[PDB]
Amino acid sequence: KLFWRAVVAEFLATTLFVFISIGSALGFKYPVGNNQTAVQDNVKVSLAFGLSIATLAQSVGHISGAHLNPAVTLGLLLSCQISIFRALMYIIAQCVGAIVATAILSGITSSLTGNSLGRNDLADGVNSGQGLGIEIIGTLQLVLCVLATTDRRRRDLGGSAPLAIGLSVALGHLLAIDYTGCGINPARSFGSAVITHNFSNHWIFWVGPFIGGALAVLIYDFILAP
Amino acid sequence: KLFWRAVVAEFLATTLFVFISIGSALGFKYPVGNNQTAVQDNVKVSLAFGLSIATLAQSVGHISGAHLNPAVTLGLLLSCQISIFRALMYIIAQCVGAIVATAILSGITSSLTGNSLGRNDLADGVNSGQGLGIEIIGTLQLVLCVLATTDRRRRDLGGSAPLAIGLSVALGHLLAIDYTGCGINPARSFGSAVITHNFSNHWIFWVGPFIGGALAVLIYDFILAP
Amino acid sequence: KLFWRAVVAEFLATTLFVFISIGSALGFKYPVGNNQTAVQDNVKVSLAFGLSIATLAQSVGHISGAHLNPAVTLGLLLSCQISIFRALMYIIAQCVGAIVATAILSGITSSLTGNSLGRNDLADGVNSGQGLGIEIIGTLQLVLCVLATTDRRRRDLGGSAPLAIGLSVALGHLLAIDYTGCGINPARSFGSAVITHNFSNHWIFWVGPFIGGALAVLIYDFILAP
Amino acid sequence: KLFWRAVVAEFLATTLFVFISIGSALGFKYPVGNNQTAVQDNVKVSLAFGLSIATLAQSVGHISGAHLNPAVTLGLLLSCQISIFRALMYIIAQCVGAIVATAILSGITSSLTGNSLGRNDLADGVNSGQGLGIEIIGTLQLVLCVLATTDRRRRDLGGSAPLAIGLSVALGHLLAIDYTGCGINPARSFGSAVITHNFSNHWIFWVGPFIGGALAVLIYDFILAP
Repeated sequence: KLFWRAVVAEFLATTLFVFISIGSALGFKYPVGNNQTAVQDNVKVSLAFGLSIATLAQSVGHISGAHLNPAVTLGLLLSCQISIFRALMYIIAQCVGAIVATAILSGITSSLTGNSLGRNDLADGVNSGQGLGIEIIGTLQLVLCVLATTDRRRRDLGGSAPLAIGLSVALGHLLAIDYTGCGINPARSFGSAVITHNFSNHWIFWVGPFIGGALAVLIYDFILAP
Repeated sequence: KLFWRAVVAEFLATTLFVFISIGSALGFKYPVGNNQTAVQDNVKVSLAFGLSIATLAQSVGHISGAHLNPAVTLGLLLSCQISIFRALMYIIAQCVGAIVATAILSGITSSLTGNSLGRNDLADGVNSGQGLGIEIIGTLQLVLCVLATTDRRRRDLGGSAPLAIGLSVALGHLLAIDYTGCGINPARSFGSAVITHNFSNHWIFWVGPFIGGALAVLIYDFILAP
Repeated sequence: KLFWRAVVAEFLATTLFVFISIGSALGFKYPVGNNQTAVQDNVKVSLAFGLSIATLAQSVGHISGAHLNPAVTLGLLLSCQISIFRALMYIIAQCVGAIVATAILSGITSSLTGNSLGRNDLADGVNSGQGLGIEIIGTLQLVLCVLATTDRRRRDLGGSAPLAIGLSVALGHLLAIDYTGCGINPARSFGSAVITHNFSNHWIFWVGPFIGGALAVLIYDFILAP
Repeated sequence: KLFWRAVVAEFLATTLFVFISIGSALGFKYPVGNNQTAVQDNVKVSLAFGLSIATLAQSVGHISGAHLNPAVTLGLLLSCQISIFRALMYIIAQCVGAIVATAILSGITSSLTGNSLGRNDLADGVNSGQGLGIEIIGTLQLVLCVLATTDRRRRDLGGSAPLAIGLSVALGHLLAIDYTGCGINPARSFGSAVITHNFSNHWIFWVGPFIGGALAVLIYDFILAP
């Protein structure tokens, strides 16, 4: 029964997550153009995405669904069994949540209109192929810490891990951000794209996190043999 | 006897809280107009409100009154008994403290006068109905974490929760802020309004936190049955 | 023997502390005038003073001298005995350290010269009597948390308190800063003044922290009877 | 067998570290000149280097190789035996990693070209001999905390230390930064220099950390006798 509140636990959560995130960012560009946000001061933006996850993680399901992206899950699968690993649901959740996440935004935020957007949070690029690697190295540590944190002992009473992970993820963004918006999570993309998505990129983004996370568990496995 | 230092514990605290908060914010707009604060760099502002609560929470009453807003309390009530739940006092406290909080400000801060104010920290709006939801989603996690943190085990010797909660609350603000100033707390409103409060808003603000927190404990209850 | 490394432990530490602090701040105003620092972005400045203390506290003497200001110490005295409480040394230390702290600065930092200074970090004021209270409310929580943290259990293996206290102190600054530079510590003043100190203020600053801390332990005592 | 994944553990890690670090920094100066980054808002930059290490440390080898610089290691040696202390490898690692770290950068980041660089992250200087001391005082606490944290008890289940150390190191940067870029680590230098390194400085930088760390363990030893 749990596996189901579990999904919703994330269906919901993730939504809340991406809304805030997309909240603050857009939060900053808005009253009449040229005053503070000609081009918004990046860390707070990082902070929003950053801190967010750790809170939302400290609250939701614990040993089970807490996270909010596909890369983490597979990193997990990687072992001997898919007999119970129907984590593919988690992804569809993480995806559907994102859409009512971006959707609920346009609803309120509906006057943000110069050559108006609330833009593809990511694949925009005044770059070419560089965009690719950057994110793939970042999730590498995220997934890394995500599993590190887990080895012997499970969930908190001192709450370090979540605070940890959250700010860890934050790191991704400080950097992730400029070149092509923050990319450590699949869901974050669809929601943005749902309007007009022009880059073959935002998903070369996905395979990225996977692969970043691919060598991530591969390098975390040989660390010392399970 | 405790229930009473308890109230004062918060009467006082909260006051200290909102003063700092209103301190820094106003802190930034002031020497002669056009120099740094044409429109103040938002996160530190978030930081003040943000960090503040966690300190003030780590210090005051522990199992009992530590918090500083009405939404948290009801989230608590929600169970089977008001036989001892005269938490309505806590609210009047949280309200009275706020007034000597804003009051003590005008006393010192008394030269901040262009078309001078120390403004309705919140309901200002270059928006319409959007303002409503935004805050209602934010307190959702605050109250969420506030109760999550509490389930089995009570108060700290490793002090995570408070540090947690504080920065959690901080999240609310990073975002909460731009559209219509930070709104996760009833008290924060009166104190600001005490001068000239023009919006039917700042309290549609209250019912908001409640309702955000309303579905908040409702969703935290079905999480797994008490 | 310990009481002595203890003092030096702080003699030294505090020095290191105030140097960094005075480091970053001055750090920001310097290459040729009008480019980034017309008037330096305040939180990092807060961060330096802020984070600093928590590190330096996590490292130095533990049950004993860790702190770096006079207000904390007296808050401590307040009990029944000065038979062993010759904490007045600690102050002279905290004072002497500050001078080689500011001194060692002028040595390196020696080209920072427009109408050049590395100014009275604090009492400057485009204000009058407001400056007074502001800091007195801030140390109130610092001292508060400083003692809260201590009640039943002593020093860390999970290291929360220091991280706590540090960022707690940080709070003071975010706000403390603008009106008249950050004021939660006696030492910080002398070192700055050692050159040309014009305000009857910077020490009405001292009596402030004391008194802030005075009612601080008085309110922390009645909290629940020792 | 461990001593070897150990080195790679750092060979790799450190690389990841310096890339992000050099990532964000460069991250900020780039789209067409005069828009936000005329001269980049320093703390986030601090954050990247800052938070980074704590994550990467929370994930890699634990009792053993976690760190990412030469100063920490010797501080360690300092005791009675080099029979097993072939930590000189660690340095060559920390050095080689840095080069594929800066290298992999130029590969992606390859359009950042005004009078283009991705500059000597450090020894630049509109100063003379001041540059020298500044960093030597900073690592003093880093190494300090690095060893403090270690005394009686080893590695985390509450994860404080790493979070600690990371932000501790962050402190170095907030300040370290302006005068001559952040300097608390040997590796960080080579990678930058690998192109065109003009200062006798960046290594007077090394002897610095050592010596900062030299008196660092000397002062941490007399603290209380091993």
